[PDB]
Amino acid sequence: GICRCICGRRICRCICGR
Repeated sequence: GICRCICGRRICRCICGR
């Protein structure tokens, strides 16, 4: 239900688990 947008400079990864 929630996402975690992990970003560095401009690349990001939005991991959505629950």
